[PDB]
Amino acid sequence: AISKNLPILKNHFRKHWQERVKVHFDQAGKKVSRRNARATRAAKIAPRPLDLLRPVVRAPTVKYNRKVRAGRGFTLAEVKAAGLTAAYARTIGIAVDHRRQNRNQEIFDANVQRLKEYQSKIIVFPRNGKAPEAEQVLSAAATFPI
Amino acid sequence: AGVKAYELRTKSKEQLASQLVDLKKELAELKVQKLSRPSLPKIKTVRKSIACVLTVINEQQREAVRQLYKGKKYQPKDLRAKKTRALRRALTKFEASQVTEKQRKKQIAFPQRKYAIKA
Amino acid sequence: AAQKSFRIKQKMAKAKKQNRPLPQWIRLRTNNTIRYNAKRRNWRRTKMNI
Amino acid sequence: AKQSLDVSSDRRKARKAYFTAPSSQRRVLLSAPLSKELRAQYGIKALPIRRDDEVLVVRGSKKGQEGKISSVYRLKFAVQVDKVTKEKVNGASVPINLHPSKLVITKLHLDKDRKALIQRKGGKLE
Amino acid sequence: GKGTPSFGKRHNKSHTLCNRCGRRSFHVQKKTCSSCGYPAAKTRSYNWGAKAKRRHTTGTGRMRYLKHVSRRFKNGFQTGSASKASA
RNA sequence: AAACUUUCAACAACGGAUCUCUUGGUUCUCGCAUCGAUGAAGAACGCAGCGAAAUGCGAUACGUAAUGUGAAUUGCAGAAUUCCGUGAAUCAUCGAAUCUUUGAACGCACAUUGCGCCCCUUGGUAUUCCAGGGGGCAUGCCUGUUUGAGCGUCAUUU
RNA sequence: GUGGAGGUCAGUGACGAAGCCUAGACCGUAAGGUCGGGUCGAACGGCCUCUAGUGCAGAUCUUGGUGGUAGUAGCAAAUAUUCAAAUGAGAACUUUGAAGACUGAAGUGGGGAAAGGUUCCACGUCAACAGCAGUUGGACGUGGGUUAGUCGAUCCUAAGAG
RNA sequence: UCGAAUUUGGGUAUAGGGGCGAAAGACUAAUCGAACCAUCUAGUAGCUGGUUCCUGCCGAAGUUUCCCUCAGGAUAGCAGA
RNA sequence: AUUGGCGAGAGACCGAUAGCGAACAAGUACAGUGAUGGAAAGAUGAAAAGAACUUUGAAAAGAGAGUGAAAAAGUACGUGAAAUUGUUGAAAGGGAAGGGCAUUUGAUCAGACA
RNA sequence: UUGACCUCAAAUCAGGUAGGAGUACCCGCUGAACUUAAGCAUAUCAAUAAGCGGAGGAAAAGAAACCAACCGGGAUUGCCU
Ligand SMILES: [Mg+2]
Ligand SMILES: [Mg+2]
Ligand SMILES: [Mg+2]
Ligand SMILES: [Mg+2]
Ligand SMILES: [Mg+2]
Ligand SMILES: [Mg+2]
Ligand SMILES: [Mg+2]
Ligand SMILES: [Mg+2]
Ligand SMILES: [Mg+2]
Ligand SMILES: [Mg+2]
Ligand SMILES: [Mg+2]
Ligand SMILES: [Mg+2]
Ligand SMILES: [Mg+2]
Ligand SMILES: [Mg+2]
Ligand SMILES: [Mg+2]
Ligand SMILES: [Mg+2]
Ligand SMILES: [Mg+2]
Ligand SMILES: [Mg+2]
Ligand SMILES: [Mg+2]
Ligand SMILES: [Mg+2]
Ligand SMILES: [Mg+2]
Ligand SMILES: [Mg+2]
Ligand SMILES: [Mg+2]
Ligand SMILES: [Mg+2]
Ligand SMILES: [Mg+2]
Ligand SMILES: [Mg+2]
Ligand SMILES: [Mg+2]
Ligand SMILES: [Mg+2]
Ligand SMILES: [Mg+2]
Ligand SMILES: [Mg+2]
Ligand SMILES: [Mg+2]
Ligand SMILES: [Mg+2]
Ligand SMILES: [Mg+2]
Ligand SMILES: [Mg+2]
Ligand SMILES: [Mg+2]
Ligand SMILES: [Mg+2]
Ligand SMILES: [Mg+2]
Ligand SMILES: [Mg+2]
Ligand SMILES: [Mg+2]
Ligand SMILES: [Mg+2]
Ligand SMILES: [Mg+2]
Ligand SMILES: [Mg+2]
Ligand SMILES: [Mg+2]
Ligand SMILES: [Mg+2]
Ligand SMILES: [Mg+2]
Ligand SMILES: [Mg+2]
Ligand SMILES: [Mg+2]
Ligand SMILES: [Mg+2]
Ligand SMILES: [Mg+2]
Ligand SMILES: [Mg+2]
Ligand SMILES: [Mg+2]
Ligand SMILES: [Mg+2]
Ligand SMILES: [Mg+2]
Ligand SMILES: [Mg+2]
Ligand SMILES: [Mg+2]
Ligand SMILES: [Mg+2]
Ligand SMILES: [Mg+2]
Ligand SMILES: [Mg+2]
Ligand SMILES: [Mg+2]
Ligand SMILES: [Mg+2]
Ligand SMILES: [Mg+2]
Ligand SMILES: [Mg+2]
Ligand SMILES: [Mg+2]
Ligand SMILES: [Mg+2]
Ligand SMILES: [Mg+2]
Ligand SMILES: [Mg+2]
Ligand SMILES: [Mg+2]
Ligand SMILES: [Mg+2]
Ligand SMILES: [Mg+2]
Ligand SMILES: [Mg+2]
Ligand SMILES: [Mg+2]
Ligand SMILES: [Mg+2]
Ligand SMILES: [Mg+2]
Ligand SMILES: [Mg+2]
Ligand SMILES: [Mg+2]
Ligand SMILES: [Mg+2]
Ligand SMILES: [Mg+2]
Ligand SMILES: [Mg+2]
Ligand SMILES: [Mg+2]
Ligand SMILES: [Mg+2]
Ligand SMILES: [Mg+2]
Ligand SMILES: [Mg+2]
Ligand SMILES: [Mg+2]
Ligand SMILES: [Mg+2]
Ligand SMILES: [Mg+2]
Ligand SMILES: [Mg+2]
Ligand SMILES: [Mg+2]
Ligand SMILES: [Mg+2]
Ligand SMILES: [Mg+2]
Ligand SMILES: [Mg+2]
Ligand SMILES: [Mg+2]
Ligand SMILES: [Mg+2]
Ligand SMILES: [Mg+2]
Ligand SMILES: [Mg+2]
Ligand SMILES: [Mg+2]
Ligand SMILES: [Mg+2]
Ligand SMILES: [Mg+2]
Ligand SMILES: [Mg+2]
Ligand SMILES: [Mg+2]
Ligand SMILES: [Mg+2]
Ligand SMILES: [Mg+2]
Ligand SMILES: [Mg+2]
Ligand SMILES: [Mg+2]
Ligand SMILES: [Mg+2]
Ligand SMILES: [Mg+2]
Ligand SMILES: [Mg+2]
Ligand SMILES: [Mg+2]
Ligand SMILES: [Mg+2]
Ligand SMILES: [Mg+2]
Ligand SMILES: [Mg+2]
Ligand SMILES: [Mg+2]
Ligand SMILES: [Mg+2]
Ligand SMILES: [Mg+2]
Ligand SMILES: [Mg+2]
Ligand SMILES: [Mg+2]
Ligand SMILES: [Mg+2]
Ligand SMILES: [Mg+2]
Ligand SMILES: [Mg+2]
Ligand SMILES: [Mg+2]
Ligand SMILES: [Mg+2]
Ligand SMILES: [Mg+2]
Ligand SMILES: [Mg+2]
Ligand SMILES: [Mg+2]
Ligand SMILES: [Mg+2]
Ligand SMILES: [Mg+2]
Ligand SMILES: [Mg+2]
Ligand SMILES: [Mg+2]
Ligand SMILES: [Mg+2]
Ligand SMILES: [Mg+2]
Ligand SMILES: [Mg+2]
Ligand SMILES: [Mg+2]
Ligand SMILES: [Mg+2]
Ligand SMILES: [Mg+2]
Ligand SMILES: [Mg+2]
Ligand SMILES: [Mg+2]
Ligand SMILES: [Mg+2]
Ligand SMILES: [Mg+2]
Ligand SMILES: [Mg+2]
Ligand SMILES: [Mg+2]
Ligand SMILES: [Mg+2]
Ligand SMILES: [Mg+2]
Ligand SMILES: [Mg+2]
Ligand SMILES: [Mg+2]
Ligand SMILES: [Mg+2]
Ligand SMILES: [Mg+2]
Ligand SMILES: [Mg+2]
Ligand SMILES: [Mg+2]
Ligand SMILES: [Mg+2]
Ligand SMILES: [Mg+2]
Ligand SMILES: [Mg+2]
Ligand SMILES: [Mg+2]
Ligand SMILES: [Mg+2]
Ligand SMILES: [Mg+2]
Ligand SMILES: [Mg+2]
Ligand SMILES: [Mg+2]
Ligand SMILES: [Mg+2]
Ligand SMILES: [Mg+2]
Ligand SMILES: [Mg+2]
Ligand SMILES: [Mg+2]
Ligand SMILES: [Mg+2]
Ligand SMILES: [Mg+2]
Ligand SMILES: [Mg+2]
Ligand SMILES: [Mg+2]
Ligand SMILES: [Mg+2]
Ligand SMILES: [Zn+2]
Repeated sequence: AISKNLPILKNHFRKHWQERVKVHFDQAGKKVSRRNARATRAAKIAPRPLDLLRPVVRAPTVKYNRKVRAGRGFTLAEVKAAGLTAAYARTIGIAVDHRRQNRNQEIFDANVQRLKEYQSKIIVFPRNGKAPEAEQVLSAAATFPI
Repeated sequence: AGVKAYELRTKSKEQLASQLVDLKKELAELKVQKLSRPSLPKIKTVRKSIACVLTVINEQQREAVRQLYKGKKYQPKDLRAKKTRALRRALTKFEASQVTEKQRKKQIAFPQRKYAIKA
Repeated sequence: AAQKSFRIKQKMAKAKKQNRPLPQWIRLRTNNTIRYNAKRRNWRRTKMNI
Repeated sequence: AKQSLDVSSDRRKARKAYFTAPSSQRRVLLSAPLSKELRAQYGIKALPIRRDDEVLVVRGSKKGQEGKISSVYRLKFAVQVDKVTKEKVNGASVPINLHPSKLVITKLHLDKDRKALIQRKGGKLE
Repeated sequence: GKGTPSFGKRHNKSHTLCNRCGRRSFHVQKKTCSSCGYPAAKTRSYNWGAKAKRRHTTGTGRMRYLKHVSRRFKNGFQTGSASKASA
């Protein structure tokens, strides 16, 4: 089984592979199901906006550090500097990362100003009752693009 | 004809007990006939009636024993809910809603705030 | 055999009772479809294996 | 055009449902249309046939005949009009089996319930 | 002599009826059913015999109790009794 | 020339291709999470006015109670008091019951419808023997109750 | 040339679709196509495309069906039968009577263990079965039948099991 | 051969690279120089057999080289497009 | 994630030797000591209207009749191919038969004249 | 003599829990050979089948003794890569 001037191929089909074939027949299914799942979370979540606020972050390595990219959460430093606590910033749809450390001032001012603008562009309903219906903006990512 | 359930449910515990012996002599006699008569569908109704009295004599002595058990720890297993062998095991809402003293102070102090975006 | 257990004598009793032709009235029922008894057994043709 | 997600146009699913339908379901399947008169008389288009109704065969060979429904033969999906029958060779008589959709209802057999039904559909009555 | 003449001495059962599955697979001297493993607590079964597995799983039988767990669950395991309306 | 053999055709045989069917299968997708010592799954034997089976059920045995429907069931018989009604039905639904002999299967056995023990009760002139009725007695392990063992060991007696 | 799919011919059809038959007609080199008639009874075709579980003479091919063989091989071990009456549509074969024989108590007699499971018995009865027959049967149909303080089991122990 | 290393019933133990064998590779359920059952399994096969419509045009090789190669491959050659 | 379970919507899927082994009293009937193995089998008609009655027959049946739109649908039941068989009709045959080109004879048929 | 303590027992002691089923998917254990390598032992098949234990509606994994080497990222899982 070697003949002609053909490129040597490496078609790994010598285990019982036919046993482990995944046809994504449910691709349209699971998109319909994912859309409905979010339309329920939207409605469960009151006017709250489906996602949390994510920070700016410089991507690692010599290949992606040109770009800037949403990180996990806001570091204890940025949260404080932007004038609120970790414990509370979480209940206000702000993601906080106890693991991220601040070594670059530029990014730091960037995220602290990102927290200013977030606070200035939301409203936090009282604990009481009222619940002054105020209609959900759905993302937040979209609202405060990076 | 045939015996009716809501009509039995008014008779005394011992009227019903005698009704059964009335239907039993009744039945026992029909069976002596059924072997002379080519067919005797009468026997079906008299034997369903026995079943109906018995259900009543039993239904009554049961909701007797429920109530004189109702509202306490421990009552015969067969008056406890059936559900599922594993539903029976599941944690009761109480032992499930439990929260630690420390974490209670947390839910109170920083709870999920109802907020919205726009301005 | 000739001095059996009740379990065996019982199985034979239920056997006997299945060895009967079709009750002919069934042939008349609406949508009836059973023609003959297709599980008929005979002692000298198919042994019942206890 | 079906539109719900809980109707099935599946021709196999249907025929199974019809032939295996339980007695209680066949009662409504065996519906006859009321007669022209009776319809304006009751503000109602048709009704599950029942036994002591009065009917006129408006289809088939026994077109024109009429009579009382003798038995609803739900098992046979067929209703029997006592007055519409076959004689045989040996003189013997035998019901013809008739279908409520090819009959018309001319005089109802009225119950407490039969009326409340006619009113449940939005009718008036005499 | 290994064939027909010797078959005449076949008249002693190696197996009788298996209490747990009524199958005439109950070895007498071994005291154990070759089909279901009685009296071994677990019922005998193998992944190399998928027919014999099908030949016996739940639903090949009355399902005297399991029949109804579905309906009961469907109604949230109702304790009580239905009341009344009219008509 | 028949007979016979052969070939073609018509009509009749044999056989069940073909055509048309389809309450079945196969594959895809969506929704959902519920067996069991509160005895499961499985087995055995039974149960109808007339049933061998399939289905269903358990000595309350093709079913009992309940609820909805609103007049059937139907092969034959049948009841007839059930038709303006706490009411027909081999109906639907099902929340209440019954649920033999078994089965992880639990007093012991079980190629045996074999053999114990306790409690309440009934009859037989009977706490002790026999018989009928009811209710009981498996294993490991956890918490607790009670009763104990050991110079393991502390004190307290005169 | 076939099965299914998009489009189209507002295609064919219970006044007869599909199929099947037909040393009848016609078109094509051919694969095939068209028609007549007969049978039949509910569907079906042309053209442009799409699609594949798409074409059989073979594989000691798979399943089913059928021949020649052939009214043939054969139905010859176990000494043996015969006359009459009765029954019956029908009797070499049933029943009864008569005769001739056999097994010859190491039985072709009288009971049981194992195994069968109703074959036992009666009444009815011959479509299949009993490699001729059948009025007979261990067949078919419908019923009846198995009675225990002392016969067995149950109790005991054996090799052994556990 | 026929009074014993005799025949035989039932019960019981020995199980598959194992048993049992006064030893024949015998016997272990018509299976024995490794039982039966299912599965891995549609095992592999340089070998054998078969491989289904018509017409039209072109149309070969049994030679070279290397091969644990010699009933097979690769390579060139001849062939079509 | 999901060749199990409960409930649903589907398909350029199979169409009774196919599709699951099973569209049916199918994991049945049957085999085996056992583990296991495991079939075949759907379709009268709109409706039984499933053939009264007469006649021959011991009966089964045949022959009339009758039902039906049809018995060229008779519970052997839609259509009912082939191998193979009976009858009738035609024809040929001195150790096979069948085939090619050609024509006589017999049978049969298209078309074209006008 | 009397009362504790420690450790260990017994009850048809009071109340409970475990077994078995199923197993498509999930957590583990255990574990081949056919096969491929044109022979074959490493290798391959395959950390697969068969065997064993244990769960759920999912299981498991999961808030870094992590990735990195950057201007650093920031629980887990899954897809595209
Ligand atoms: Mg090359
Ligand atoms: Mg791969
Ligand atoms: Mg491989
Ligand atoms: Mg999938
Ligand atoms: Mg989805
Ligand atoms: Mg999101
Ligand atoms: Mg940075
Ligand atoms: Mg990067
Ligand atoms: Mg409020
Ligand atoms: Mg439970
Ligand atoms: Mg409890
Ligand atoms: Mg005996
Ligand atoms: Mg068997
Ligand atoms: Mg046996
Ligand atoms: Mg609607
Ligand atoms: Mg409706
Ligand atoms: Mg309506
Ligand atoms: Mg009916
Ligand atoms: Mg009709
Ligand atoms: Mg022999
Ligand atoms: Mg042998
Ligand atoms: Mg033995
Ligand atoms: Mg053992
Ligand atoms: Mg056990
Ligand atoms: Mg078990
Ligand atoms: Mg099981
Ligand atoms: Mg069960
Ligand atoms: Mg409930
Ligand atoms: Mg009402
Ligand atoms: Mg002459
Ligand atoms: Mg021909
Ligand atoms: Mg046929
Ligand atoms: Mg067909
Ligand atoms: Mg049709
Ligand atoms: Mg389908
Ligand atoms: Mg869907
Ligand atoms: Mg019965
Ligand atoms: Mg029934
Ligand atoms: Mg019920
Ligand atoms: Mg009845
Ligand atoms: Mg009444
Ligand atoms: Mg009511
Ligand atoms: Mg009711
Ligand atoms: Mg019902
Ligand atoms: Mg009871
Ligand atoms: Mg029950
Ligand atoms: Mg026990
Ligand atoms: Mg017992
Ligand atoms: Mg004993
Ligand atoms: Mg007393
Ligand atoms: Mg006394
Ligand atoms: Mg007792
Ligand atoms: Mg304790
Ligand atoms: Mg103590
Ligand atoms: Mg086509
Ligand atoms: Mg046809
Ligand atoms: Mg013809
Ligand atoms: Mg011709
Ligand atoms: Mg022509
Ligand atoms: Mg021609
Ligand atoms: Mg032409
Ligand atoms: Mg034609
Ligand atoms: Mg024609
Ligand atoms: Mg035609
Ligand atoms: Mg038709
Ligand atoms: Mg077309
Ligand atoms: Mg094309
Ligand atoms: Mg093919
Ligand atoms: Mg060919
Ligand atoms: Mg061909
Ligand atoms: Mg073919
Ligand atoms: Mg062929
Ligand atoms: Mg051939
Ligand atoms: Mg060929
Ligand atoms: Mg052939
Ligand atoms: Mg022949
Ligand atoms: Mg002859
Ligand atoms: Mg001869
Ligand atoms: Mg001879
Ligand atoms: Mg002789
Ligand atoms: Mg002599
Ligand atoms: Mg005479
Ligand atoms: Mg003779
Ligand atoms: Mg003489
Ligand atoms: Mg004599
Ligand atoms: Mg002599
Ligand atoms: Mg003698
Ligand atoms: Mg002698
Ligand atoms: Mg003798
Ligand atoms: Mg005797
Ligand atoms: Mg016998
Ligand atoms: Mg006798
Ligand atoms: Mg007799
Ligand atoms: Mg005869
Ligand atoms: Mg015989
Ligand atoms: Mg004979
Ligand atoms: Mg004869
Ligand atoms: Mg008999
Ligand atoms: Mg009898
Ligand atoms: Mg004795
Ligand atoms: Mg005893
Ligand atoms: Mg042991
Ligand atoms: Mg060895
Ligand atoms: Mg080996
Ligand atoms: Mg070994
Ligand atoms: Mg053999
Ligand atoms: Mg071996
Ligand atoms: Mg064997
Ligand atoms: Mg192959
Ligand atoms: Mg070679
Ligand atoms: Mg080879
Ligand atoms: Mg060519
Ligand atoms: Mg040339
Ligand atoms: Mg070399
Ligand atoms: Mg060499
Ligand atoms: Mg060769
Ligand atoms: Mg070269
Ligand atoms: Mg060239
Ligand atoms: Mg699925
Ligand atoms: Mg869909
Ligand atoms: Mg579906
Ligand atoms: Mg099939
Ligand atoms: Mg075929
Ligand atoms: Mg096909
Ligand atoms: Mg098959
Ligand atoms: Mg069907
Ligand atoms: Mg079936
Ligand atoms: Mg089996
Ligand atoms: Mg079977
Ligand atoms: Mg059969
Ligand atoms: Mg048909
Ligand atoms: Mg047919
Ligand atoms: Mg029809
Ligand atoms: Mg029909
Ligand atoms: Mg006449
Ligand atoms: Mg006449
Ligand atoms: Mg005739
Ligand atoms: Mg017509
Ligand atoms: Mg016709
Ligand atoms: Mg006729
Ligand atoms: Mg026809
Ligand atoms: Mg007939
Ligand atoms: Mg026909
Ligand atoms: Mg010659
Ligand atoms: Mg010529
Ligand atoms: Mg002219
Ligand atoms: Mg206790
Ligand atoms: Mg388990
Ligand atoms: Mg497992
Ligand atoms: Mg391994
Ligand atoms: Mg392989
Ligand atoms: Mg390799
Ligand atoms: Mg190799
Ligand atoms: Mg090789
Ligand atoms: Mg090798
Ligand atoms: Mg590999
Ligand atoms: Mg490895
Ligand atoms: Mg694999
Ligand atoms: Mg495995
Ligand atoms: Mg969960
Ligand atoms: Mg669960
Ligand atoms: Mg989820
Ligand atoms: Mg940490
Ligand atoms: Mg990460
Ligand atoms: Zn068993």
